[PDB]
Amino acid sequence: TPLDPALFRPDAISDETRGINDFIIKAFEAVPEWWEIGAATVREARARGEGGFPLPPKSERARTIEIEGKGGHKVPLRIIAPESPKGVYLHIHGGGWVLGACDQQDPMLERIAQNAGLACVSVEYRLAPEHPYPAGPDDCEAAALWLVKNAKKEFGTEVLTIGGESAGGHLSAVTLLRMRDRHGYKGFKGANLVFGAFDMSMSPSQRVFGNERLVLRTVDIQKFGDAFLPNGEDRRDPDISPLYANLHDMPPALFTVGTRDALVDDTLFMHARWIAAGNEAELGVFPGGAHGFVAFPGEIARAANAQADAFLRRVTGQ
Amino acid sequence: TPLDPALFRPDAISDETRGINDFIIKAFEAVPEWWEIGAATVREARARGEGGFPLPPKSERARTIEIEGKGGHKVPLRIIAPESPKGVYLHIHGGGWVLGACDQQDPMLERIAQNAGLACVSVEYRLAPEHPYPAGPDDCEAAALWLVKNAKKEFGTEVLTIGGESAGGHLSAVTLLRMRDRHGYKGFKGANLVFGAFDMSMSPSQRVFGNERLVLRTVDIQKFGDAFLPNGEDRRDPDISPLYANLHDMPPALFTVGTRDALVDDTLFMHARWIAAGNEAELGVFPGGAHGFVAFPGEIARAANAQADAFLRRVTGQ
Repeated sequence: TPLDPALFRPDAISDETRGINDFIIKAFEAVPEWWEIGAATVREARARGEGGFPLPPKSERARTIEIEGKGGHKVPLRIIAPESPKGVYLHIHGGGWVLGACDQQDPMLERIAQNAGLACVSVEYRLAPEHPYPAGPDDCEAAALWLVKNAKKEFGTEVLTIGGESAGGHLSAVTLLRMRDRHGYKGFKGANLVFGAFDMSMSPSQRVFGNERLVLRTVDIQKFGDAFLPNGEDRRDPDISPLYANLHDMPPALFTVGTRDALVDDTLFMHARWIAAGNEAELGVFPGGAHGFVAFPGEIARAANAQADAFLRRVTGQ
Repeated sequence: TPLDPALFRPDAISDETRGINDFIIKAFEAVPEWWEIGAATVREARARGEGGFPLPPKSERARTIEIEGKGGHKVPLRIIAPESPKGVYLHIHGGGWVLGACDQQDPMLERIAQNAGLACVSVEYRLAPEHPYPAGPDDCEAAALWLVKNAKKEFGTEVLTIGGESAGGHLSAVTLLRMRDRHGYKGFKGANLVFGAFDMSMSPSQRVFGNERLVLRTVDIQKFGDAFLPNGEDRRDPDISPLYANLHDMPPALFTVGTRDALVDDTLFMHARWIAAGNEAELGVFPGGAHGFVAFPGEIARAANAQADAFLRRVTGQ
């Protein structure tokens, strides 16, 4: 069982992981906070490669299309695809519903296209605080509906998967439930849910992680959530917190999390409810992993990304 | 692996278990609501085997003592003990903090005394709504302190375990945390947590179970909680909801639950956090089991009780 308590004890963490985490904490002791200087200001700087983590290099083979969003705006979709796709991976980026972009993780999309043979489609959904809930989910639902309708003609295949990191793992679960409830679609083959947020009312580990700046502090969660949900929304509503939804008829899922993530309980709890609803689920727990650990160098990141590639192969008939 | 989705699907439930559950619903439907005829009235009904559960015959070996409680009242303890005990089982009965008694489960105490060789001590704690929080926990804490101090003299051993059902599983966890935090005691060998309640803010499964009267309905959980917590208490406080506490340095635990229990998420979530804190935990999931299923005949009850007996033997060195 992936729920081995030894994985959660200090001696399970490698010296490599400890060192990576220490550098990350010390690096961001001065990175200004977006709620102090402005979300758009932080966004523009990050897109230029200023501040924050390194900006991953973009792929030359990426192409962009636009689809119609609810209310008449355009929702861009970024496509990185092999010659003869074996399926599609609908990817939703993270960033607390406030930051990030569809073009800030091309190496990961290239990895999945190469190692699982999938056409990758990453969604440029609207961001808070400018566009709070339900704008983000509305755009991800529009992308999933577009893919259900157009995947065969665009990619030659109707084998679909979904996934994303942190807020993107949240939005992946919200989208799966909306496709089932609003459209009667239950045909996704798998969900790659990478340290997702599933309880917007704050699970136990979120509340006590504290404010040591290992990627995601308790205060970060609070500020992101307030930007996404500024209007007195019920934070246990199932469209806001998928942990509270009825999870019947969901696809097989892979849940990935590190043991030093404020969102550890979100993954463990969502994994439990996914199984309790009769769905297949795989769990990968990585000792010492920070929130966001899959983007860093080192062994636990490599192993977690390899587990994701193997899962995506398995659910797409490979 | 106990966390197998197949156990949660309808075809895993045996005909025997389905027939048991049908009778159980009809038996509970014949009982008036305690908030409509009085808690005292239902306590009396429950004591005559007319409150849904069967009448449990009392043991001839049982003896009762009284210890000093916080504030001067007396807390009765019911003792069923073999001649040369291998340890002690501190037992805390269930009943939604409102119902039940120390003398309504003698067959279970006799089973543990005989099969695990433990002296059993069952706590007669004060009940809501007349004595709301923290009266019940205060009495369980007093019992545990008395047992640590007096176990060697009374029973010839200092090997201790703790356990209980439903609200009794809640109180067992509350007691373990108080003993660690206030009293420095980390000596319990094991915790037998039988379908416990651990989140008084109501976990997802509690909210959606509904009001078909398979032992414990959503409405029952709501009414029990309000009687126990009538003074505006924060229901995510860690002394009220152990799911929110820091779980370091806890004993090995056995978590038992049936798949048709409103409290299924409480067990799965508490199990997850128990392991995530670096503690040993064992999980038993029983297909089709109602809340309270161990009290009713049939294979799954026998199997679950056998798993508890084996756990208690293991943690006491046998």
